Amino acid sequence: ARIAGINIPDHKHAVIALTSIYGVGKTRSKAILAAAGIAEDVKISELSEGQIDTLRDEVAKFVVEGDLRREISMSIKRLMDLGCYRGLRHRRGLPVRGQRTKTNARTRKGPRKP
Amino acid sequence: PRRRVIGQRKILPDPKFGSELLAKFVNILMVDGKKSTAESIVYSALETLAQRSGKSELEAFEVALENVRPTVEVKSRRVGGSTYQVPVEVRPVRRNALAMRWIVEAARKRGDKSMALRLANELSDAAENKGTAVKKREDVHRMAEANKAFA
Amino acid sequence: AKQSMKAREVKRVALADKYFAKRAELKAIISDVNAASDEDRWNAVLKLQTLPRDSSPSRQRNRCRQTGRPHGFLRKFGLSRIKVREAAMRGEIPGLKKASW
Amino acid sequence: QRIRIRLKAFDHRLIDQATAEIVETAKRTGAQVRGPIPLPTRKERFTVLISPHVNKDARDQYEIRTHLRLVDIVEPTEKTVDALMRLDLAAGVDVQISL
Amino acid sequence: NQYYGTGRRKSSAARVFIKPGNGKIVINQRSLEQYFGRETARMVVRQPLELVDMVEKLDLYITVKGGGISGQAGAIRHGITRALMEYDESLRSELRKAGFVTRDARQVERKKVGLRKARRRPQFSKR
Amino acid sequence: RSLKKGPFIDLHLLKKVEKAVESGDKKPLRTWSRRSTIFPNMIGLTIAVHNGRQHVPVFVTDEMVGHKLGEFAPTRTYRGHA
RNA sequence: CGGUCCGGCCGGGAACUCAAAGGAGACUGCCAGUGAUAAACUGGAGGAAGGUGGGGAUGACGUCAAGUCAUCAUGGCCCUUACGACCAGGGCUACACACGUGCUACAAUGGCGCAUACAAAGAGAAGCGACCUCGCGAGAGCAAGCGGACCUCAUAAAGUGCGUCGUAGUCCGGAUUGGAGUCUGCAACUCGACUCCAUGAAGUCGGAAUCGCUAGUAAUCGUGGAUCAGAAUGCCACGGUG
Ligand SMILES: [K+]
Ligand SMILES: [K+]
Ligand SMILES: [K+]
Ligand SMILES: [K+]
Ligand SMILES: [K+]
Ligand SMILES: [K+]
Ligand SMILES: [K+]
Ligand SMILES: [K+]
Ligand SMILES: [K+]
Ligand SMILES: [Mg+2]
Ligand SMILES: [Mg+2]
Ligand SMILES: [Mg+2]
Ligand SMILES: [Mg+2]
Ligand SMILES: [Mg+2]
Ligand SMILES: [Mg+2]
Ligand SMILES: [Mg+2]
Ligand SMILES: [Mg+2]
Ligand SMILES: [Mg+2]
Ligand SMILES: [Mg+2]
Ligand SMILES: [Mg+2]
Ligand SMILES: [Mg+2]
Repeated sequence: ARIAGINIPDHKHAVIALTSIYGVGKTRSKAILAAAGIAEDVKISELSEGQIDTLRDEVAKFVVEGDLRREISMSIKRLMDLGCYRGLRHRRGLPVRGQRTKTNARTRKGPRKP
Repeated sequence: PRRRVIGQRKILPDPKFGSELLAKFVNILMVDGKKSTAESIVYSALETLAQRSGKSELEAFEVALENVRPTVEVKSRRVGGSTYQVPVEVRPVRRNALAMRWIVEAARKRGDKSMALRLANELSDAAENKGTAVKKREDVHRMAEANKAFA
Repeated sequence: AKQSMKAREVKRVALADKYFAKRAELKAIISDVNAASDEDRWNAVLKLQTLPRDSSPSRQRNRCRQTGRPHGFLRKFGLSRIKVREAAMRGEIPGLKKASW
Repeated sequence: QRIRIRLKAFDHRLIDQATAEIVETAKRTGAQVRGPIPLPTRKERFTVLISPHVNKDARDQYEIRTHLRLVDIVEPTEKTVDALMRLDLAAGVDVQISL
Repeated sequence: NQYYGTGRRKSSAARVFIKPGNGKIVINQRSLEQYFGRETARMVVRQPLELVDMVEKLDLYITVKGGGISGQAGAIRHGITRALMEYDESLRSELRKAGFVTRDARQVERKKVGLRKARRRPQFSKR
Repeated sequence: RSLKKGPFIDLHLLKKVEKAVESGDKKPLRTWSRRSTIFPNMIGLTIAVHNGRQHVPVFVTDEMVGHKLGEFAPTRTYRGHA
């Protein structure tokens, strides 16, 4: 079922299938389901079309899609050409939040090099 | 130990059945000191076995167990620059521990959903002479006949 | 331990008990939730820098009494781990003795 | 009206002497003494590096044992409370008076 | 009258009062099944009264504190045995023969210096 | 992050900035206070921030507001390993 | 026993758990056999415990010209407008890489949600901070009690019952990054801890090889303490299952 995230969730429980939307996690999806008066156990199937329709405008109250990717990128690109310390970290590909770089920074520097 | 002639720490029997053999089986199956979880797995799987194989709850466990007990094992001995697999007869108590340990280790490497369902199927086809547990016994016996020259 | 360091610690203690512990009001009762969100709060925050960089009780390293050793301090005796064992052993510390249990 | 007094010492032999001495001193004055009561003893514990340098794995464990006693006098006639102020209590014990 | 017994285990201490009557078991103002959710604890507690088969002829009033479920069940068995002694004193041998008289003196060994646990040492490497 | 109960700038620089605004734009205002935040009153000024051994010049613009002064003056130099 | 608001909470009791002082107890002491009419060995009784009952402290003459002249002391040498002293900022936290020790995982003996049991040992005055109100939360406001078997830290967690997920890079994993915050502290850019929303790397049990452990031990679950304004996955201790 297409939702405001125009991606398509599937035949799982409602509170979990909503998580397939970028920008909606676990608690936020619970809040969405609560405002529409839908139990968290019902699957995405066996939902009346009006129920889906009232779901998808509740999601509209959050900035959650490739638009959210837009501001995420802009916030990083801002730091980038601004030139602050985190700009240098982001441009060099090194950890940004003051972690340890002498060893053990693999998830940020990528796989091992010789 | 070089000199100690060790005794034997006692083991309490089963609560439900009063069996001194299932107490060992629960000990073999338990992990990280969680005795209750192991008892839940063994009990649920045992009763599933009983109703699948007719009746006779714990002697349905015995009939599969008697199908996997080894009678001769192999010991590796280094001669002078070569080593031989001298086959030696198995002690009585060791026969059960070997038979239980193989069943449990085989009842872990399956694709079933639960541990109770996983273990019950192993306990069933072992009584029917199928399963990795009985194959282990066949392999050990086959290995121990090829070296019967060294007995 | 380099008497210069011992001199620094005694100076810091004397400078702390003169200014603060009485001029700690301006960091508590003006950095407080009330209607003083005007210059009343702002000027106190600005004034707190003008005080000497020392006198802040978070700047005394709590050295050993007999040696000025900066590491391995024990508050109950005020000595370092070296001198406590040495003095414990001759019998200078009442009550203290080797523990086995 | 009742006075309650505590005794703290670093060793049990010295606290026993002071306790048995104070307790009988009041009993002479005609009052009835309630106790003594052995309270649980607080044992502090310390571990220290014994080398000046490295060798972390070789340490030493010490302890301070604080023995404690309690006695209650529940009819302090006006000759007992003062009299207690002039007892030859030891040096290694200290007393606490409460009314 | 009532007969008394103190039994104890890892860290628990149980005191047990036996009275003639019918089988009634109360632990800390609760029934036996309401207290011990672990079914082997129930079997442990009952063991002495099934050996000496005075199981339906006695009231048991029991107060337990300290330790965990298996320690408390262990203490109760020891406390029951001692009190059941104070009842008959002639059925001692067979209670001895089952290992119930012995007060299990096992305790958790203290952590030692340089070891991550009582005996587990850290890893050792040559190079 | 510090509290919403006040941002933090030092006095010895707050005096200098407010004394230099009216007198125009001049040679960069030299400072050691890396730890003082940037105010909207600073926009368009040039400040020479310390980095341990020099005073690197930063020209304050609108987007660098709320940031500490220090994070436009790296203290470590690193050009590769081979 | 009586009272009761069902709470040892009241009168009360000194029995019981417990606290902490003083004793008793275990000695191959007794029995049988073996042994050189020995020393000691096996087994049995009794007993809470049996053969050093369990654990600890306790480290002989000496070895490595082992370590420490940066705890301290000290022979010789060296500096004395500096190799001494004061101050701000930085650095010890860098990052192509390699090793050691740990922690968290790869899931169903499990994850998540609700209900619900059972500890021990500790610390506290420039301290521990209750009840109550506010906040989704970290916390904030007011403020009792406690130098403590009395008050606070402080609701143990594995467990247990119900439900759900159904073998999927997943309702596993929680690294990284963006945003928004609290708290300590003159001040969290370099370089703090924690909270909430969002994101969801590698990882599907690990080559040659190698480490610890003989019983309340290994494995596993939590708790406390010292250092300390704040800042442990480390160290030192404690109990649960086993
Ligand atoms: K998502
Ligand atoms: K010298
Ligand atoms: K620095
Ligand atoms: K770093
Ligand atoms: K490693
Ligand atoms: K670690
Ligand atoms: K910082
Ligand atoms: K996931
Ligand atoms: K701290
Ligand atoms: Mg760090
Ligand atoms: Mg400090
Ligand atoms: Mg443990
Ligand atoms: Mg080493
Ligand atoms: Mg008495
Ligand atoms: Mg040398
Ligand atoms: Mg040197
Ligand atoms: Mg370092
Ligand atoms: Mg608390
Ligand atoms: Mg898988
Ligand atoms: Mg864990
Ligand atoms: Mg801890």
